[PDB]
Amino acid sequence: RQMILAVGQQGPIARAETREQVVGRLLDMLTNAASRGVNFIVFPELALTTFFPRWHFTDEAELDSFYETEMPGPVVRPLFETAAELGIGFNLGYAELVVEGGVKRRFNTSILVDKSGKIVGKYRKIHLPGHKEYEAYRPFQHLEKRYFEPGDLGFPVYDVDAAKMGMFICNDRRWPETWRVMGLKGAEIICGGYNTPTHNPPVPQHDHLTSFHHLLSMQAGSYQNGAWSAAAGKVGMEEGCMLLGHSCIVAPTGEIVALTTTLEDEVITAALDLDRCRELREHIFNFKAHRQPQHYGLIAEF
Amino acid sequence: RQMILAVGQQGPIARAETREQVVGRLLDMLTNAASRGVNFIVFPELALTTFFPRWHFTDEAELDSFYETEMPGPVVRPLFETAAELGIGFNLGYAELVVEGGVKRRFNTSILVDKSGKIVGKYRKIHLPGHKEYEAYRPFQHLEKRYFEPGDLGFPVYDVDAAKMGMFICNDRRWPETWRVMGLKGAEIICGGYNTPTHNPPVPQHDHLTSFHHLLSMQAGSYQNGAWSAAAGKVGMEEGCMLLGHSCIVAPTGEIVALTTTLEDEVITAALDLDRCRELREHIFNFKAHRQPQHYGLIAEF
Amino acid sequence: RQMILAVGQQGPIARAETREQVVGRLLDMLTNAASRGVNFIVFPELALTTFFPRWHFTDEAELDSFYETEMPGPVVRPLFETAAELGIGFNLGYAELVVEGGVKRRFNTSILVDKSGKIVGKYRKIHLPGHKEYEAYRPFQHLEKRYFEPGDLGFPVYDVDAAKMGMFICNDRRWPETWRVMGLKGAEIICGGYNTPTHNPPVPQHDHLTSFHHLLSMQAGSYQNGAWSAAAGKVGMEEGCMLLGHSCIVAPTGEIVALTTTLEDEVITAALDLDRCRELREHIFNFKAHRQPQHYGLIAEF
Amino acid sequence: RQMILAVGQQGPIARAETREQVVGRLLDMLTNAASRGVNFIVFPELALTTFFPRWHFTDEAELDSFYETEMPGPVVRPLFETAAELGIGFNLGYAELVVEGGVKRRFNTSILVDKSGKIVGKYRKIHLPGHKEYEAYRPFQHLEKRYFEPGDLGFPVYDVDAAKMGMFICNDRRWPETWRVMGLKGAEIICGGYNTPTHNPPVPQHDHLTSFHHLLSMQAGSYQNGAWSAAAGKVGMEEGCMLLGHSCIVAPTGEIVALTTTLEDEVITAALDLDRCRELREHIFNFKAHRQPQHYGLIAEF
Ligand SMILES: [Xe]
Ligand SMILES: [Xe]
Repeated sequence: RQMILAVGQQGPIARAETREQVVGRLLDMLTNAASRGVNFIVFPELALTTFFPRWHFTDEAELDSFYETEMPGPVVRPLFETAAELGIGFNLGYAELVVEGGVKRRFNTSILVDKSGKIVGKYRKIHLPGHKEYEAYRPFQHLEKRYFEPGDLGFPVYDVDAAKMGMFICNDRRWPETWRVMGLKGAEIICGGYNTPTHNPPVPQHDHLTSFHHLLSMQAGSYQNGAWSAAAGKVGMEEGCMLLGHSCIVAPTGEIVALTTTLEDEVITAALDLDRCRELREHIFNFKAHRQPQHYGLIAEF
Repeated sequence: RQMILAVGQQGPIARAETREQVVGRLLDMLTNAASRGVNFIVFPELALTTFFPRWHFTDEAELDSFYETEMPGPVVRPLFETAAELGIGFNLGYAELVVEGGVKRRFNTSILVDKSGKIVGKYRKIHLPGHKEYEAYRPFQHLEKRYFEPGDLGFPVYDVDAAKMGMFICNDRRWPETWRVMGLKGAEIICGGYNTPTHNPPVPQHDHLTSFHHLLSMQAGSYQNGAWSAAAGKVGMEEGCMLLGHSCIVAPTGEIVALTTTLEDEVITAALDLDRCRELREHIFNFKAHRQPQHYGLIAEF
Repeated sequence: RQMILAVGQQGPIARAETREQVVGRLLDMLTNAASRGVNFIVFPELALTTFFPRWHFTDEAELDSFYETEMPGPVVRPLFETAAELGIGFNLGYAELVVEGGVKRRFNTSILVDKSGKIVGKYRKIHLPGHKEYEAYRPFQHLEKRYFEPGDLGFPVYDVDAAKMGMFICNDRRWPETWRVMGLKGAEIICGGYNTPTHNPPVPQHDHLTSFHHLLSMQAGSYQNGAWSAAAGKVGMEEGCMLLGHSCIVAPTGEIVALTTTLEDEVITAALDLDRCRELREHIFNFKAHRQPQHYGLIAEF
Repeated sequence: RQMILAVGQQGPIARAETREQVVGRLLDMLTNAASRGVNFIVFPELALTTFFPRWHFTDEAELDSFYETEMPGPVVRPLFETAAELGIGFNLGYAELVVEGGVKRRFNTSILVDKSGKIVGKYRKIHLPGHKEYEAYRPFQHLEKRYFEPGDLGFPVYDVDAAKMGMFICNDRRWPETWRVMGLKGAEIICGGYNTPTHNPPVPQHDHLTSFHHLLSMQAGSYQNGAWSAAAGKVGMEEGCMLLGHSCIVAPTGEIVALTTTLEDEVITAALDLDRCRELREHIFNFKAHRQPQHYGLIAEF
């Protein structure tokens, strides 16, 4: 019931930095994690490449090179190998390209890999942020709705070694429903990655609130569902776009218990007691005692 | 589209203090609000009496004296008369007793009164915190489940002068569902009152997080639905129980724009621009664009 | 002993925008203040012009036109006349040019004007941020050390109507010495303006902390000296440079009691009770009971 | 220059819990620390016994029994032996009793012990909080001024293995002067321990800000001097008095990087890069470039 959770924040991944170069950066973090008694580490969203949805692509082949067609392929394999021989689980985000009867499905995906190196769960991003068309005035695009489709796995919770773990991806953390669906399935840890620019072209009047909104989302989510949470950023200046840092780990009371302070590759860690979830879920947010779903119907109407 | 919103926090209300004496304290806060240009003021939950759910009543007549059988009665009419003279809307919380079909219904209620002095809408607390039977191992009782039954009006949003306003009551502001049903109805302002002790007998290890949790709830709710909000506390040491202060007014971005600093009757105000809601709702939380209600059905299961 | 204090935040002042146009904006904030019961309003640093220290100047006369030689001149007079007509006091920031003994002295200055329109006191910025020579790596210079010389008035505290008021200017708020010198002179209100860019050329890894460090400074300084404080930003996108919003009013406990949420001209207000300073200064920070100046001599060495 | 720093918070220490028992608890935290790669661990103020200044003592022998006459004694020795075996330095707080020509001196002290087990520095509390004579209404007393005299070593900074470290004890963290004296001496880490009740009898209206004021002091102190910091609480319900938790580690930007979330013995850790102090100290708070001590003379008047 007690474990050490970590977050492996990434600094920038350049457009032509290789997957072999990224994996090497991930392995060094696993190594750092293992010297600090870590048992599970969270890596960022789209952790194997630069954040490619910042450009408008005119070439499908070029677009497809940023997606994984297997997991892991030969180059990502050492990550898996290293993490199991260290006996450390991990959450990895990546772009997923699958071919169904000749039709190409694209997803922004994350997976949970237990301490033995078994993939025990997958999640695909349901809330895809940004815009649809190329928008000339932006200094950088945000075309996730063009490069991915909404996930089709719902928000699942999985058994990973001792814990019940749910996943979120980036913008999903901002929606109370993401958290609540996994809270209703008894997640003890909700975790995921993000790439969050500190400039937003259509509403630049919120730019100086980027960290505030990120942390607000993580603290409320955890508190409302009594779940430990963790958010691992890919951060700093990547291809000219400044990505938010403040990767974090948060208690079931919404307290931030660990926080990064660099914009580089950085491992933060926190001791997690999975029975601490009880302080909320057996008390103020004891859902059978207090929740009232018969009056929340509008939320699930579509 | 622009208004000055206030919160009229109350300091304690002794069990012996009369409704006439309380009403005189509410009047003095409307005079203050008038002096600062206020157009609408939010008063606390159960604002006419001490917080009677802290005791276990055996005398049903004694329990009934804390309820209102009409709104306003004679004792509460001067509040209505003076607010309608000054042109100020208000939100008032009070304990309501209504007989229907052979049942004496008891509800923890709030109403919205417009600047003409008309009662435009009611809400009756849906999430009742605490417990139903006397519990000897707690130092003070929290018998809201025994003295009230959950509201039967859903979470409605009403036009009040120029604004779409929704109400919550106390513990409701902790549940993201509360805010999201009203957000989906296009509430611009969401407001209500509270009595929140700073000591929680069953989980006293969260007592120094009382203010944190209260503010976290208001900030995240406002942010997620792009709504201004306001919470009016009844605060300080009331009958030997300390109630949290930190009454507040919050912008649509989650920023706290006004906060009380005393534990006495105290008026705080803020400038509200109802078009600021679009900064979130036509953008990051543009629901038609990004919300995914098709994957949230677990939230509404009962 | 009780008043309503206001902050008058300015959005951007263009390079071609006139002193007459900038005074009409100030005047509109004064009347918005008067409708909300305000007795004193704080305006930003260098409130009459754009923030000219972002540029390297070659033509002295060109530089000199940004400075005041009189306070007020014919164009700034109506601000003083209207403020005294409404009976509101104000803090105004502006660039001052004084020729004395063959030396052209340039100061970044602020004045207190009481409700009757009397200039009661001046302060000249002591801590000038930035650099003294043009530096090539910045999109905007920060030449305060070239365009100004450090103030020669110390950190004075003045009587202004009922209150003991001290002034700071911009970066001064970051030094605990600023606040403490005024606290040791009894200041009850410490106030001043700022122009703070949300990008810091030499340590851009702290840009997402801009609001955090501005508010941290204001809360700590207030708390430590048991003083109300107020900071008025000149904010938003100015001449290509984005300046931080979050103008604020803070209580003697360090609580933020009012905060701006727009990057445009905006008035915020708060009730101030000059006797609340005692909660801190007769108790935890009772300087005669607890301060130990015998061990602080290194702070004053030079 | 890189290290793993920790805080060993303590849960309650009963009046008759023996030093052997406390030492045993300390040893358990050192094991935990070692498993997380820690190099240095900070323990609380007065970490060997219950917080004995809460009571009125009338017997000298009774008071004396809570003081160390040697450091370490036999019972405390195994803390030093294990720490040194593990290669972990530590900061320990304890009550010091020394007899100088028949006169008893009493200090509330803390020592820095390097990874070899050598005591390399001591500090004695300079700002003793609380009242000087018994005050009947208080539920618990705060008689530090009676049981200790103010320290006589000023605020020293010492070399501890790779690092420059300064100490503070409890209420000392609230005075900007504590932090500034050690920042002016180059401290890279400023650390120390505390016992902070969440109820304050004379000003109970700040009790819901107890965590707020603690963290604010820590964040502000660190940010202004460019130092990593750490505060180690002895927390929870000790002899009927609830002590604040929220032990923390803080970066030189004032960001909290590690926070405790229980009110029991707990170890938190953070990676520290002693070269990070430069982000502030070479730039915004470049003392040589920016500070003006010539106008800070009132701070040192006495
Ligand atoms: Xe929700
Ligand atoms: Xe200071």
